[PDB]
Amino acid sequence: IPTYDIYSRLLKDRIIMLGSQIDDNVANSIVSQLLFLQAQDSEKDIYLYINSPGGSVTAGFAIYDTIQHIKPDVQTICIGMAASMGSFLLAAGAKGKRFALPNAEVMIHQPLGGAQGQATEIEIAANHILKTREKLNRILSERTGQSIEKIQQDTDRDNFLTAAEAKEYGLIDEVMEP
Amino acid sequence: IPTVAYDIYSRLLKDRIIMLGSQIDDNVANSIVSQLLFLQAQDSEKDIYLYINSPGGSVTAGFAIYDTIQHIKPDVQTICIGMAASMGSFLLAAGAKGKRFALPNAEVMIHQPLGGAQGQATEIEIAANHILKTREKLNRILSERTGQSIEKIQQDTDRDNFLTAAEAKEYGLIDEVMEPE
Amino acid sequence: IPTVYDIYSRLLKDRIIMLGSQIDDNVANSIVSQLLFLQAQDSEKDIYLYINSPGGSVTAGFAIYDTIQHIKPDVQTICIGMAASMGSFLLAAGAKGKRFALPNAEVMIHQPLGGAQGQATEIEIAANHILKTREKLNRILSERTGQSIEKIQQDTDRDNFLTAAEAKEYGLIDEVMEP
Amino acid sequence: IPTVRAYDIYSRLLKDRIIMLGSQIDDNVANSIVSQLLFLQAQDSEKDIYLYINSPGGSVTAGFAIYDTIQHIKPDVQTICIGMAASMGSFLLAAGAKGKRFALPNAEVMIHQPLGGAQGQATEIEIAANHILKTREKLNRILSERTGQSIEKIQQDTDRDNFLTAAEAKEYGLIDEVMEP
Amino acid sequence: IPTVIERAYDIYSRLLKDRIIMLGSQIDDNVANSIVSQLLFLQAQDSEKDIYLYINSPGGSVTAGFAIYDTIQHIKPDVQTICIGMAASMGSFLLAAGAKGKRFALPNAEVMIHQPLGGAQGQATEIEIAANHILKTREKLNRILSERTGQSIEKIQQDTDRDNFLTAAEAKEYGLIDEVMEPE
Amino acid sequence: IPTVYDIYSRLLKDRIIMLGSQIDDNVANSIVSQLLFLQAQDSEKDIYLYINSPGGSVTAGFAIYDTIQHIKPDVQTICIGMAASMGSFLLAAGAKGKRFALPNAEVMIHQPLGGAQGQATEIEIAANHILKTREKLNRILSERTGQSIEKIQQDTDRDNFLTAAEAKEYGLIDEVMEPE
Amino acid sequence: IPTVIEYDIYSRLLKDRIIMLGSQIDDNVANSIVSQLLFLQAQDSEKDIYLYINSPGGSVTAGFAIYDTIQHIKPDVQTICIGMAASMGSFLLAAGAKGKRFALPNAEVMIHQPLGGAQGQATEIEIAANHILKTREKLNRILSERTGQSIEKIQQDTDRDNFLTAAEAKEYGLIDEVMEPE
Amino acid sequence: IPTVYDIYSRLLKDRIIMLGSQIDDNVANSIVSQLLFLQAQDSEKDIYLYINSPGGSVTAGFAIYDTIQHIKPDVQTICIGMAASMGSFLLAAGAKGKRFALPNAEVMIHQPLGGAQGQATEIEIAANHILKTREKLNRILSERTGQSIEKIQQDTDRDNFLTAAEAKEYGLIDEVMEPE
Amino acid sequence: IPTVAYDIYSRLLKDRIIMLGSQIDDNVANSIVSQLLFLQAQDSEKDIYLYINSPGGSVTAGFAIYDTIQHIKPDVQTICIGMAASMGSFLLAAGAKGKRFALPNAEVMIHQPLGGAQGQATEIEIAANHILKTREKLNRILSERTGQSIEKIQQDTDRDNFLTAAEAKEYGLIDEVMEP
Amino acid sequence: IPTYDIYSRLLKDRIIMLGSQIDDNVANSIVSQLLFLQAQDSEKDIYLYINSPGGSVTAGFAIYDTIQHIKPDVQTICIGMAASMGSFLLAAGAKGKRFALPNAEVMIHQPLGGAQGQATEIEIAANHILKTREKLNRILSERTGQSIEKIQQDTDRDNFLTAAEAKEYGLIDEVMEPE
Amino acid sequence: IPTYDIYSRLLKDRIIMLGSQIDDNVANSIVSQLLFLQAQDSEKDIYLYINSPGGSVTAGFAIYDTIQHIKPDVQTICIGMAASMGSFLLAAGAKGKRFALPNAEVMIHQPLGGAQGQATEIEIAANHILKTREKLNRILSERTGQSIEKIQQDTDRDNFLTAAEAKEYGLIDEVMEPE
Repeated sequence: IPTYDIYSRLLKDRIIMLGSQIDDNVANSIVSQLLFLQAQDSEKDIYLYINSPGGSVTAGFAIYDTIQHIKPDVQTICIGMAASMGSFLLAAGAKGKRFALPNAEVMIHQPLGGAQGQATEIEIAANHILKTREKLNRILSERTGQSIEKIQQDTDRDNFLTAAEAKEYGLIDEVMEP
Repeated sequence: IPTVAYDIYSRLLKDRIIMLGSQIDDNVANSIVSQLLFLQAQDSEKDIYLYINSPGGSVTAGFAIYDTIQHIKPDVQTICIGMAASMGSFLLAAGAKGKRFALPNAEVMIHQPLGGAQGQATEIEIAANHILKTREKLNRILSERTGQSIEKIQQDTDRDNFLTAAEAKEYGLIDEVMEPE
Repeated sequence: IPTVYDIYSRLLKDRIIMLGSQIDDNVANSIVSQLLFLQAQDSEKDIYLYINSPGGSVTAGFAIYDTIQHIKPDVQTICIGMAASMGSFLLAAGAKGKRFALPNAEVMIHQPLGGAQGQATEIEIAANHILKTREKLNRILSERTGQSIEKIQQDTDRDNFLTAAEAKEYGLIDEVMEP
Repeated sequence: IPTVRAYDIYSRLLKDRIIMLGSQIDDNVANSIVSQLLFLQAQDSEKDIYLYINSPGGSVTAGFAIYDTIQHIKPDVQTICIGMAASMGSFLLAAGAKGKRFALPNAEVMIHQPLGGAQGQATEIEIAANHILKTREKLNRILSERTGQSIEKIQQDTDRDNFLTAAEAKEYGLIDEVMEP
Repeated sequence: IPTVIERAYDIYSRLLKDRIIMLGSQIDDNVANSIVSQLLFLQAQDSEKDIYLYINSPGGSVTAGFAIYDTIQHIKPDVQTICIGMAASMGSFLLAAGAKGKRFALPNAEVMIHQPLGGAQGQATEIEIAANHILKTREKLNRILSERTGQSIEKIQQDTDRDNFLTAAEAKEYGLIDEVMEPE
Repeated sequence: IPTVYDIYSRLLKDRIIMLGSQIDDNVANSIVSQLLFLQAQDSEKDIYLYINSPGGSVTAGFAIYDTIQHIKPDVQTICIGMAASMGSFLLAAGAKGKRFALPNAEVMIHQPLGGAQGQATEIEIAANHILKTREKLNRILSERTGQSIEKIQQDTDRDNFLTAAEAKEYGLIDEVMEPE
Repeated sequence: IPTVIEYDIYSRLLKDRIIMLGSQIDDNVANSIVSQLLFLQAQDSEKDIYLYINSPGGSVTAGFAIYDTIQHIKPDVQTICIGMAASMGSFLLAAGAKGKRFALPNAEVMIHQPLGGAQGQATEIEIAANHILKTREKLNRILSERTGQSIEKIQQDTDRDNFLTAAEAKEYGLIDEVMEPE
Repeated sequence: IPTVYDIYSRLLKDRIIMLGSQIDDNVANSIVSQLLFLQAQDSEKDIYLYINSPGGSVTAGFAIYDTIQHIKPDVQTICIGMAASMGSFLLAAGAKGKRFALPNAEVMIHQPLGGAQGQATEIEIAANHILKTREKLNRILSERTGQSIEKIQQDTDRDNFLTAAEAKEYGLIDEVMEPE
Repeated sequence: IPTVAYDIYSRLLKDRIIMLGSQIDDNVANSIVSQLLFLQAQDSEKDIYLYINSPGGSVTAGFAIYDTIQHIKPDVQTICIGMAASMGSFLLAAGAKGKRFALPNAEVMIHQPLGGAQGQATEIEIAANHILKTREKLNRILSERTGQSIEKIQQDTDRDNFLTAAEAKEYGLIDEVMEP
Repeated sequence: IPTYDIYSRLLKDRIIMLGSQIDDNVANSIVSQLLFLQAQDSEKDIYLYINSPGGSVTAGFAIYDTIQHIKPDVQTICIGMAASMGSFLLAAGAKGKRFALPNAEVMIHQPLGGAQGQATEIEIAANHILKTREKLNRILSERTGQSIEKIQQDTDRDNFLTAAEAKEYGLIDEVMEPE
Repeated sequence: IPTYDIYSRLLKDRIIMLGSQIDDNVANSIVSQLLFLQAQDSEKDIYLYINSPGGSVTAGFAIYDTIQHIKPDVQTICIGMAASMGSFLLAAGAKGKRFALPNAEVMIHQPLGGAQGQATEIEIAANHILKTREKLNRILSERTGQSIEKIQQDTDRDNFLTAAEAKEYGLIDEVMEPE
């Protein structure tokens, strides 16, 4: 809120604040800031702070694919909480530049959804969310180094990790020390 | 509502007539099952008459009625008046062979089961496998009671399929269209 | 409500059935049960069906209609106040020569009402169903009034209100019950 | 509520050929009143029937169900207004046997034109507006026959809410006598 | 609620056998319908013995109250009125409607009198019609109240302009009741 | 709920009345009717009124109070669990010497509650009325407990919770009913 | 609803020692079932009781009120699953007298982990978690004893919603026989 | 939210339009206005339409579709995250050869949704209208993807989820945009 | 939403383009009429371009736009994108003859006006007469703007009548289907 | 909405847009614009466009009295609809300078209100709304040339007028034809 | 509200106002202001006023770690109330630079939460909040000098402390007396 606003002040330094649930509106803003920062400079790093409980998988992949597509490296810094799609985006930062503060929290679990209607419709919705989890686990495996079956068992239920445990798992590269 | 002391439905139950005239839930199934068991204890040989005017409802509650019909000794005649849809048409086809009826302007509708699921991907998969297996159980039995192939029933229940009384007889869901006496 | 049995059970003893509400499945179950009970009591004596109804479910009304046509006793229909939509259909369903309306009773006919939501294919199925239901209703109305099917179709396109006298002219009833 | 076999107070009055109309007029109320009228005629077509009226009015068609039944049955129906007879209630008050329409000294009688609603296309609103206009003319026509007032005066006096004392109601022709203690 | 052995009664039906009617709620058309029926029933059973109407009511519909009022005045038996707890608005009106000399209140019963309440919505003519009706309704109420209490019409008007709470003793002084029923 | 009649009608046959709810017009209408019926049955034998009430309408409670004072039979009052507000007032209304409370029963006294809305004169009328109602309640409470009016006034200024033993010393009851 | 000459339909069946459990299990339902069991034992402490079960489950403590009453009374209680016996309902199905536990051919049996909630301070959440974990262990231990399956197999088979046919329920040990048309 | 202009107006300055919400009349009004404006500034330079949409109004989508087909500049479509229903229709509406999706974007096609209530005649009119709308949608989709109408009809009978690679084989896009 | 400082609509208004992309109520009519009066004050000669994507709305609000279009000196071109239904199709037909357009997949729907009435019989009669005159006024003008007879307009508007852009030109509601 | 906003741009040309219900907030804004336009120039006319279903009578009189008080002539132009208090303000323009577009609608009726509480309070409220109606009819008579009795009978119910009928009635002076 | 706004003007003097519950939006703003002030000058002190009832633990740890990470000293000044995570952030200021006004209140207690679903899910949520409490108590022990067992005992229930008691406890360093 304070006055640019404080977030526009940080965007001038190539800092993007992801501090809410991930929906289409939030992803639209994040993607727009990433494309804008690349147009200003395709070389300088981008810093993405993440304090998010997660949200839409497709909105998160809109942010994910934009991070992977642009030329600048995107650093991810977890403050407070990165859960579900938020922890997925935390692990999506440039390798070697994924961070979490010492008391930040990281949670991974399988995606949530719903289905209602005829049996055939329920089957279509189930197949889709199973394919979405399979896509999420495959990418999570390549960016953390863990096996796919390891990701599958560790995300079957809510799995809370400290910043240090997230580094052990491969979700981040360094615990950003004071 | 009216009194005969009996209410009109208890008076008809004295004549071994059971009225199914609502959605099928656990409470309705309990009453129907209880009435079927009671009538068998009264006389295990005389026929039972099950009138059906139902838009359907719970599949498991409908199977409680189905299995009780198949288990008891008396033949259960089914008579469709107005509407037999979904589980209601399934119970209509469940009557004693040769004793399944529909009135000339009664309507019969068949379709695939309805349900819902929410939560983790694993939970949605479990619910989807269950409702898919429930549909296979319904189609297998429907195949046994109508003579149609399982693949034909699968195709005919993909969407809401409305049949007249005569079409229901052609399909094998009922045996006779009761003509005015 | 009053006790004599309640007033309706007392009239049922005289083979009188009161239809005085919207027609839904519960009402149809009671009417059908009372009709079947009266035939089992005596398959010869007439039954008297009073009708004061704004209509309701078409399938529930056909449960009553088909039961009237099936049982052996003649079913007289007497319209008091209002017989609209499925209510006027049941009024015309009484035994020919024994369908009545009181002088100030109102009879209304119109096409069926319904709804559809979802995919285009589902809307098509629902549209075909209600169109087939209307054709079935108009065909029966044609046989019981003597009017042509196209005449029934045109006269039910919108709400069509009839006096008791106009209902006799149309063929929906046979006689206006005079005092 | 009170109990007087076991009857409620209204069933006890019904044995004396007294019917209590003490609520708004809907299809359910009209069902009860009409059934009581038919019942009292079957028991005895000669003795008078006494209809007490305390009603704010209600459905016009439900009120005509009571009206036509009153006119059709053989016994005379006396109408006695207690408290209030408004709208369709005052119509039924005037429907009693001529010479046997009463109101208690502090009872109130209110007459006005019928109320309704319309929604949709212009043709649908025209149809609904036409229907309620025919209904008012039917009500005023009969009210003209039952009171001796002209149709034009009834139209003018019912354009809005018209409250009448018992004495004014007798002067107008809605009742025949003010029942004094 | 309770049942009394005899057939089977509820407590109010048992009291009705002794010609006792309990008015213990708001006055609406249903309550008035019940009271009137009990009064007519008791007169048919015996046209000479007194009827006892206990009143604990906050008031209610004025026209429903007059349905009870006119039936009291019309039947032959005397109707004694006994206020317990509260007789407010139409309730105090019906309390004053009992047979002269047979209107009572218990020592700590409360009596409240005020002008009638109502509402009006719509066009100016419609509000004028409703205003005239409730103004004439008050004059009718005040006219009868003057006749049954002995107070002048102008005094009734002034004493009912606002909520006027009276003790049982003050209600006897006012003329709303005849006697304060003391512990026998 | 259970049938023997229901359990309350069966106790009414033994002249026992159960007050186990908040006091409104319906409850008072029932209690008063039961009292009059029991007096008609026998004007000599005692009546037993069990009281487990959080209080309620003051006018409804006075309908019960005045009926108790008016009838010929003595009305014994027995507090089980809780007698608060108008309920403790009815507890103190029992026959002198025949007012009881069980050892762990609770008695609470406080000043009456109400509301007022509208013009200043209308608020003045409602305030005078509730002030006159409290003075009436405190006056009677003084006569039935022996405490002074000034003492009742301050002891009801706020919620005042009393044990069964304190209620007997205060004069609200005569005896703490010990296990027999 | 219907009335019978000689009752409502359920009271008439109760004279033949038949109890109908056809709703969710809460304290009111368990209160009624327990009362009917005690009444039938007082009528005759020897003859069998027939408990029909069509229930999606409900309160665990309410179900244990029914369970312990079954185990406590002298008569054998036969259980018949019609339609569906899920959660606490499938537990009570397995609670019938050994050899007298049945399911109709198309009846469904579902087993899963108990459900609950907790709100407040960390200690309050810890107390609630420990309690629901002991409750699950109590259910699984008893389920193991009445089916013959090992406890670890019960634990894995109840981790998620597990639907069984009548035939699979007999194979599992939850019932003894699939009741075929006589 | 952030200010640079706001982030979206700055991208519009580079001829970039953001469709990242449900499609209604207001969103279509905005997209159409931006398209006409970018053509007025320069009728030659390409326009880039990013699509992250669950779909929405069919008529609102056709307002966007017809404007794309009408203006002189080529409109490139880039699907990020999700293009479902009318959103996937607009994705296929880009200039041939310039329709893209990111590797993990999802594309969903299905038949249009609607409702109808009232008289049988009114339900018939609404059913015929939505059936005609589907036929119009399938014909255009056939022209833009190369699939037959019968194939479009069968593949949209229910929700049909496609990966970015599957969408390119289907003809909805031309290339899967790989990282630069 | 986007900024050009102008919003996207003010920038288009600078080029004499007015965007109608919502239901027609008094608020929208105020904006459109104000933009029409403003553009005439700017230049009474140059054409005005009114884009229409509207499901209809208030008839009197639409006549505020209609009469202002007919009154001002500049020609007002109407371009239907997506949907022109009810009062929206009325305003589409209200453009300068020869300059009324629709995009190829835009939809046009005509029907009779909708309304409601509640209260006394006389009040319902007043509302019925009023909406009947409004329909005749609409049909009279519609006949003049399309060349169809009023009896044909009456029968073609009895129910929802959906027209493609090409059918709308055949009917006389537009002059040209704007091709790419 | 469009960019000043479009109404402020018209306000510089002494054009005021009344296109909503008349409440205190709207009347406050209109009054402020009228006072502002007089301060800038007390001689040139002011143009008040009216598209309103009516609203508060006191809010409408705040606009009415300000129009009558300021020195510049206030022209009134009805577009779409001027109902109830809106048609009252339409008739309040400078004589000779009150207009309506050809298809604009004008509706007149009696004022609406409510009353609740004691009989005395209802009497006060009825007397007040009756005085408000006569005040409205008296002014309407002065501005239209119609008699007070004619206004009373013509406003007893909703009375809808075309633009031509409104000029005939005296509510406006000219039907503004397409120049 | 007053006009920069008053908070941006104070931010220009390196003053940050925390005067609400701590949720993600608040934490995001505080963290951004902290990073902004460090970029402005990594040496000059920062002043964090705290009047907060607490809130999200993860949101509070976002503020906590950012305070600990940046180079400038962050002074904390409690005005009114610092409860729950608010008292945690108060104790998080630079040693020697934690203050409370004389009538300010400090409250400490154990974390609050909820859990719903299967027993395993409830076990996971219980284990997580128990780890969160131990993490909070460990750091609180590190910043106050009290033992872990004492912190656990003193946070079992709501524990209200005066400003003087808070300094006694080690949560703050000085009670700021009026200058």
